[PDB]
Amino acid sequence: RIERIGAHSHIRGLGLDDALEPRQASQGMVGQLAARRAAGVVLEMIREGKIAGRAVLIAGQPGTGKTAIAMGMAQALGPDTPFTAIAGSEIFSLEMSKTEALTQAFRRSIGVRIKEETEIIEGEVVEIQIDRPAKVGKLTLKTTEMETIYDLGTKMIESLTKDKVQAGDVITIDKATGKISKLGRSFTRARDYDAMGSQTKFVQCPDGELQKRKEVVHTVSLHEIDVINSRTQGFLALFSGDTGEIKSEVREQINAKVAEWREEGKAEIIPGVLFIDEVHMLDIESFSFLNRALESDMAPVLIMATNRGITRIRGTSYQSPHGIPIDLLDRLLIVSTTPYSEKDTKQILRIRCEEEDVEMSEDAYTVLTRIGLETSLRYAIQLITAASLVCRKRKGTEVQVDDIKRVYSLFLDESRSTQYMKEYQDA
Amino acid sequence: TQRIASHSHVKGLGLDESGLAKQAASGLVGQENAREACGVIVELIKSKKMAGRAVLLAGPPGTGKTALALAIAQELGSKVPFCPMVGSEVYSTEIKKTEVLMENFRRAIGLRIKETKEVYEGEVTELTPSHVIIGLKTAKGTKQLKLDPSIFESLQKERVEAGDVIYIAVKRQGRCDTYATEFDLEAEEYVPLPKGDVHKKKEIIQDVTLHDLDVANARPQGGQDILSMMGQLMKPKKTEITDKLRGEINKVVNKYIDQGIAELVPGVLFVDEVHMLDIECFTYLHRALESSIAPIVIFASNRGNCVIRGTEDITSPHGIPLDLLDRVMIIRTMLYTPQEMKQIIKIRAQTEGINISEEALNHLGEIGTKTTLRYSVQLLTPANLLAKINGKDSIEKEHVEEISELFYDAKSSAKI
Amino acid sequence: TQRIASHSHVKGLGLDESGLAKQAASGLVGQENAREACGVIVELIKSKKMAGRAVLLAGPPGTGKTALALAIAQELGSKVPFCPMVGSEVYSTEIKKTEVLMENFRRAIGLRIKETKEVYEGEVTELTPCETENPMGGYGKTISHVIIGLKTAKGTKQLKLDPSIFESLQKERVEAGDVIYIEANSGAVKRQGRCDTYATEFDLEAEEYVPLPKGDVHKKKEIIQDVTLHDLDVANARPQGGQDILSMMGQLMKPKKTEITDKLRGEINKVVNKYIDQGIAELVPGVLFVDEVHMLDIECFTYLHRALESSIAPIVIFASNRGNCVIRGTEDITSPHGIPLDLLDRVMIIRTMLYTPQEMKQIIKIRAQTEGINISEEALNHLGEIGTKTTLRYSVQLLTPANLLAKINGKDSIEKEHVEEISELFYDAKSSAKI
Amino acid sequence: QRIASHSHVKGLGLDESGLAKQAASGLVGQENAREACGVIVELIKSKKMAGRAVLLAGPPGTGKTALALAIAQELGSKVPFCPMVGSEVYSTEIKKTEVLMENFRRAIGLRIKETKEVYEGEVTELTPCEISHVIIGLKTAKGTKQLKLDPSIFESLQKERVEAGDVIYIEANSGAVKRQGRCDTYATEFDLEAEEYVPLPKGDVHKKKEIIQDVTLHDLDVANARPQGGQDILSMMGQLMKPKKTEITDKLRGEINKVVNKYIDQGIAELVPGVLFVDEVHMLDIECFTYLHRALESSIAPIVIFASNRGNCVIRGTEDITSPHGIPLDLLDRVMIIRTMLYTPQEMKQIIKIRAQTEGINISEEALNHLGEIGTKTTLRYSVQLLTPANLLAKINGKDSIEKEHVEEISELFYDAKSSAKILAD
Amino acid sequence: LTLCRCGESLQDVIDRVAFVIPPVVAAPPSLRVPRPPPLYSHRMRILRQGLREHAAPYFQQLRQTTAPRLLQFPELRLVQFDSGKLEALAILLQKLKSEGRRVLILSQMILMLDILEMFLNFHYLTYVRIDENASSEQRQELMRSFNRDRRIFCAILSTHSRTTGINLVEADTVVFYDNDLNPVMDAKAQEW
Ligand SMILES: Nc1ncnc2c1ncn2[C@@H]1O[C@H](COP(=O)(O)OP(=O)(O)O)[C@@H](O)[C@H]1O
Ligand SMILES: Nc1ncnc2c1ncn2[C@@H]1O[C@H](COP(=O)(O)OP(=O)(O)O)[C@@H](O)[C@H]1O
Ligand SMILES: Nc1ncnc2c1ncn2[C@@H]1O[C@H](COP(=O)(O)OP(=O)(O)O)[C@@H](O)[C@H]1O
Ligand SMILES: Nc1ncnc2c1ncn2[C@@H]1O[C@H](COP(=O)(O)OP(=O)(O)O)[C@@H](O)[C@H]1O
Repeated sequence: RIERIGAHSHIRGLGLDDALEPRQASQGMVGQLAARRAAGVVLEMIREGKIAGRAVLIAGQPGTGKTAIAMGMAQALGPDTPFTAIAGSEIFSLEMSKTEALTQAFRRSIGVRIKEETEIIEGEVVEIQIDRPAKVGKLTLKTTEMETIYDLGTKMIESLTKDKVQAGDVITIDKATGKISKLGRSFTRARDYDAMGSQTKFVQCPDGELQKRKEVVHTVSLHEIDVINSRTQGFLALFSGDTGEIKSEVREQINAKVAEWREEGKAEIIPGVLFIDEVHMLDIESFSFLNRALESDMAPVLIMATNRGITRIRGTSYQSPHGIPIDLLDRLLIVSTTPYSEKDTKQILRIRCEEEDVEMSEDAYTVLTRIGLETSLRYAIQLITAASLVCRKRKGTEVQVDDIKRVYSLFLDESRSTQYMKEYQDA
Repeated sequence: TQRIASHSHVKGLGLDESGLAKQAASGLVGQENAREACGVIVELIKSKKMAGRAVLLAGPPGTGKTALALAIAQELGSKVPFCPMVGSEVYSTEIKKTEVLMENFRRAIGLRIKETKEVYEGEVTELTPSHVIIGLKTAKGTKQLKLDPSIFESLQKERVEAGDVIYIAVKRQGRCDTYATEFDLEAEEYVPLPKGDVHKKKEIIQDVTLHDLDVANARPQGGQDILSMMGQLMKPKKTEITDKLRGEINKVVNKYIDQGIAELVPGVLFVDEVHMLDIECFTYLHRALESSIAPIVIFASNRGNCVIRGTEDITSPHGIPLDLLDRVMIIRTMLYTPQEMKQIIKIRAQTEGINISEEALNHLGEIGTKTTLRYSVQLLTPANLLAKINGKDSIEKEHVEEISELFYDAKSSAKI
Repeated sequence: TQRIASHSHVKGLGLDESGLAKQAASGLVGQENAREACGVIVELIKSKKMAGRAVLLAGPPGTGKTALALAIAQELGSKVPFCPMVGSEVYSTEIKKTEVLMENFRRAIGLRIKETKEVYEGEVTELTPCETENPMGGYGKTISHVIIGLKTAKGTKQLKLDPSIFESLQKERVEAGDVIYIEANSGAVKRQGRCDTYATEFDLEAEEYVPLPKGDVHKKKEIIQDVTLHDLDVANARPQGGQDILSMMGQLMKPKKTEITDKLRGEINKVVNKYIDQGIAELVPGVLFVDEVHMLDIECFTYLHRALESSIAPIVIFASNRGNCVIRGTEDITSPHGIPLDLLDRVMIIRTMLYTPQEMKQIIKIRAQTEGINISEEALNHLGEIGTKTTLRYSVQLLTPANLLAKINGKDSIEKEHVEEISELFYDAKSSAKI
Repeated sequence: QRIASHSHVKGLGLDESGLAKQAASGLVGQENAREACGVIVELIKSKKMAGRAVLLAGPPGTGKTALALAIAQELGSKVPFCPMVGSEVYSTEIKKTEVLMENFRRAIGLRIKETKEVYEGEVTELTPCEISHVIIGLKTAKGTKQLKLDPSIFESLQKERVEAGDVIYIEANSGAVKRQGRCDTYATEFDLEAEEYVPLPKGDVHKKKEIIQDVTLHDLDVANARPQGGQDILSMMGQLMKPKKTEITDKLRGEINKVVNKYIDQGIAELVPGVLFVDEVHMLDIECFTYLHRALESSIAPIVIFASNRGNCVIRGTEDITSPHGIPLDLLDRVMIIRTMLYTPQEMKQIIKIRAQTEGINISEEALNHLGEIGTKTTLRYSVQLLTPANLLAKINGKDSIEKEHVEEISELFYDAKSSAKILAD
Repeated sequence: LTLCRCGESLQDVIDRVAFVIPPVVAAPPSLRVPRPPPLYSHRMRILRQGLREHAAPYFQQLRQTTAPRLLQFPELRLVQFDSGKLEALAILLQKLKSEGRRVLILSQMILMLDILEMFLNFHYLTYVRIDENASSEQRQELMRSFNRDRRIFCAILSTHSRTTGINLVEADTVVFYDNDLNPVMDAKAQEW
């Protein structure tokens, strides 16, 4: 519950209507109807997943809400669909090539819902009488509507001895493997032992004696390749990034078995999204790889964001729009974000204030909207926070003009920093 | 259903009996000379006589060189391996670059080997022990096998009532014998008694590539000696040596071949984005193509006359040096006309599952010939979604117009 | 050993109750607006309401940016963690730059985890009161309870524990006369060792005899452990327990610091939230002071202005000393403070003016005081004058050598002659430029 | 013998008075550089100085490497001589500075004087008594006795699969090994056991001899850079990086130096400083020259001979700084520079004749003149290279010696750098 | 602490690792072995000493040795999914067991009997198979074991034997999995 509000916490989805009509202000967003409708339609395409290898480029001036609309789409997509957010400079690893990192990122945003039929027996253990030789045992499971006694085997008795199960424990035994899983207790333990005090759990299902076809959908991403590349996979799946596995017999074989599962009804493919923020940091080799990697059937939807116009492509000398080669730039379609006006700026500032739980006068809102239209929006939020803190220190109830104007001089913007920078501190 | 891809519409070259390139067939359209050259190339591949040859599918962007190579692969068939590669793939941080290209050349080649495996299955009746005289029982009969100690099982593998299946080089405890009536609740699950004979030999025609054997003999993981387990305990790697690469492997493969044990299956290696490879890659490819054991390689370049990477001083056509560019045949693909653009747009819409009206198709073809064909191809799906939202089953001109208004092409974005 | 560091006089921002700035601000002098901004941002930190916020301590060299940084750090107190980092440390040959930055961000975040355990200890006097066989079945011999006579230094208290634990008692060598470590819920017995009262001087053995427990038998030990999120990341990264990890050759290379985002985020964050909302731990976000931020590559800034966008990112205090300079890793891309113009928009710039000659004199005097050497009025005036001429940091470095020269010359206080001689024996770079 | 490029150089060619003869010991001319070489070789033989540097500077093909090999030969195999190349410093698993320090350490050698004795004995007489005391029998071709050993030797022996009738070597201080069979294993007619047998050893049952093993400090460092084996720490598999990344100097090299000094004071060890010949010095980076001009100043640095072929050029790693000999002025100073002069046509012909005599090729008078002319035309190395195929063709054509026709034909067949560049303009 | 190692909500890590293991090594051979016709005693002794030293720490056991996978057997689910008849049979048997009625499964092919055996094992339904291989007395013994034994749920018959030995019925529920439409077979089959 203790998680602080970040720069994109004010947004909590992409405000859209039944007909995908964008709204002025909803779900923490304001203005920018065109790019928001583009986000809505690409999100509909993602949730459809019928087509693979689609790319979208979010372009615009800084502070136009590129990362904002990206996080909004991520939120609107909701759980059950992977959304791999990554920065352009994260692919540069000292233990795995750029192409390998891109393959990892692509396969990481693809999920397979594996269906598994289970048969679990549950109930209340009324009698767990076990005859230890130092071989024979019987279990008396009880439910709210029926009871049954089961003769326990040697291995089952040993498993029960492993996980201590006293009378009155709510357990869920899997008839397939016999794994002992304790859920709780139905009553106290004799009220006499001067220890082991806990709370009592609710009774089990009436038909819990034998659940026939308990369906559990195990969801896992296509990053499962780490499970095969090495005999010990947890080390690679948890921390180790040195996963330069062999592409042959791993990628192709896993894809083939995933197709077999999809055809045989075991699992279903759920393509996610790969959001590369500041994609301009990718080397030209990474762009050349994305050009081809984006053509596979397992290719997720590649959302990218650029904050530049004509700029040199990293790893070469010639320039291209958005710092992306002409090929990949032409392949994808671009979503331009128009700057926000004064009203939109004021509304965004008000939404941020509401998020931060801070209140300020109308004149404060006006002067702060002015300052934000002049300097920037993020700087306006910084001033919101600073003025709220100055007001709290001042013992006031709401932020007045005298606090925003004070924190404006206390904290400087880059435009004024460079102005006072004429002291030639260093070069 | 299977999700659509970028090149899932191409099914093959679609040539006539004499190789005549039809206007449109097998998903492809246009590029008659290119598709005829590709027919000749697949004939070469099927010949399985020449080795080390290569071809360059150099052409302007959007001509379909990649889709063309994928159609070539489809036409060739799944038997002959077709290894796709990106120029950036060679750049690795654990294996040498030229060695990456070498292992790619190797994996590109296929090998179909035949082997007879003796399998021992049945419920274990006796497990008395170095050599272990195990007893397997099946519906046919019982046999006391004089198995070797190397197969002695470490895990539970109960002495009795355990169903085991062994083959000569690991054992698999299938499941517990069908004693479900002995106990009412037991952790172990049961399977029926195997009906097949204990000792059975089955011939499996397995298809593998030469690089599989290469990397396997490089760092084997079989055997039972402790030194082996300690060696393969952690950090697998690459960079097989040339002496083991050639020599022993080629000799054993030729042995299997001339003895009827295996059958060589030459494949293809599609090195895409060759225009951005370093000069070292080209210098190694020089000798690679000049080898009696190198497979066919299909290159797909997109750049024109540009500076070769790794030198940043000298320029050459197609970003490939002249000495190499001459070693590979050139396939010149031309740009599609607005008519061909509209035709391929309609083909993709049919494959992609989208219904488009005549006016909508015309507007899409116009937007394509104006900005880019692939741009309209990308706009196809958004228009279908807009139609669905608006309740229209088929796309109309207004839908594609609104889509284009929402999404700006690369050219328009650059104009801004 | 006091081991006076370069600048240890700073003890805090020294702001008045009203939040304004004063001269004697707990060691640090001058820099009114800068110290007020430091107070505002430290109040922000204490609020623990905002995350991913960065501040830039831009200012010419010698303005004491690191000084005020350590001041605000001390003001925060040892309670919240403070991870100092320099731009050069990001360049690692084994782990990528962005992952080092993320590890530093994690270190900057603290987490106090409490743990209360009810345990019983004392000299055991085992005895099983015979009880009639299970009344539900037939007859025979059973045990319904097992009484353990735990004897502690304060007294004795018999515990009628559950009989099922008898297996644990027999498992370990729990004989009458030894100290056992009982657990309330688990019940597992862990023998500490025999009582020292029986440790005869003639018995040769160690680690087997332990003193009697002091206090009541029932002890509710409350312990708190403060570990940063990076500590938990590292702990959950590497394995432990068998699995042939004892190998030397193929395992001694412990520097596998490479980390993935799935483990870093996700499960760890969820378990932290579970411990927080359940009452087992309390999150404590700290601060990440990054001096020489201009030394980072553009591949580092492009990841910084994305990590700062996360809700979990802590407060970062950048301190750039250079001016308009080309960004590292870029082709003649000049930007203010050597930082891309895109990141400067996300940081609050706290400008620091140059110290007034009077402030120079105050700094020299307080540094001399901290060093513990008396300086005459004339010597202090000469030190202030030379600190006005050249860089101020040169004067403070002339105190200890001048002090030693004075002590060796037979005098206690630093006379003007001593500083005059040291200025000719040692000089600054501005004068050394005369090649 | 597989005559090499510097085989005829079997010495430096200095007389008793120290002057360099006009032509002797395989060398011809170059009296000044030969005198400098004969002075620095005496400097090295003095064994008193440390870290002194030398630079054999001069145009290409002047014999600087020949002079280095002559110095090495004159010094003799009793002192270490490490032939080193600049490109070798660019290691992938060890830093350049560390490779340079390892070469410096290799350039220092010490002789270990030790008198070891053995206690070979018969296993058939194995009769322990008490595990606390054991006795072994001795039966050689010259005598028979018995010995008494500490039970530790009996443990180390039974560790090996000893059998009756085997020859076992027992050292007086530590160690033991088995030799199977003493003319009794093949007698019983039992088949082989994957090992070869050996008859009983001759000589006395107890032997003693003086031992002198030439070991260098780098060997000690490498041996101390590992756990030495023994217990579970003995784990060793393929790919083991025996040349580990680096080894600290204060706590590892310092201890080696201390123990060496101790054993020298005790008279057990004798130090013999060697020479470090670093060829193609211009290939080293500036960050290597800066550490080299400082490491050779230590009290333990040996004599280092340098050789810079190319003249003034840009220093490696700088791209802007240019210094003579491709070496910075910092390292250039403090290094005695020995200038090598070019050879005269008569000296070239004499060197060609010496090469022909050494390699076994026989050349005629006119043939020698033509070969010397072809050499002075472009370079002596071209004539040295053409000398062999000339005699090869002569043998093919049935001629024992080389004539004008054969030399002219082989010169027209192949081409030199000058000739190649002349025709390369096409 | 405990982690999920994946995106699933909650599940045993062992189950996670056991579910997804598609690939097996393509062609793993044994290790290379130098073959010098003479083997010097020194190297062989050193190698034997090393093997003995490595075998001494056996207390670890390498946790099953983590041996590679080389078989990749087919999933048991495919037995049912491969045929809708078996899915309908699963539904019917689940219904009948929820009702408590035994089942008498009738099939014609012995291979189909093995298929039904694997299917019931997938459903954990205890069964007793009576086929032609078992002699008349063995068939009667199997029928007697099925009768009066409420722990046995299903009974599988071949429908091609005489079956004149069966005497008593338990739950009066029969399932004709296969239909033969043969002249004499079906007649006497349905009759008995
Ligand atoms: N539509 C919007 N609604 C609310 N805040 C916005 C919006 N657009 C931009 N911002 C704010 O501007 C700052 C930077 O803009 P951002 O959302 O990152 O877009 P961009 O990626 O173009 O900078 C952020 O702090 C963000 O909160
Ligand atoms: N001959 C063709 N027939 C049908 N469609 C084509 C043809 N050539 C190209 N395409 C289409 O053009 C799109 C891009 O072609 P592509 O293979 O990427 O060209 P390139 O290889 O030059 O990048 C593909 O999605 C495919 O639909
Ligand atoms: N206001 C001040 N009062 C006392 N000492 C100061 C003050 N400002 C700077 N100093 C001194 O300056 C020295 C270093 O300052 P520092 O924080 O490193 O600035 P910069 O990093 O810009 O050089 C410290 O040793 C400290 O003693
Ligand atoms: N003084 C000499 N007398 C005889 N032969 C010489 C003499 N100097 C050089 N040579 C020969 O000339 C060749 C030059 O080789 P080298 O010493 O490598 O030249 P550089 O001076 O470039 O090192 C050597 O092979 C050597 O045999």
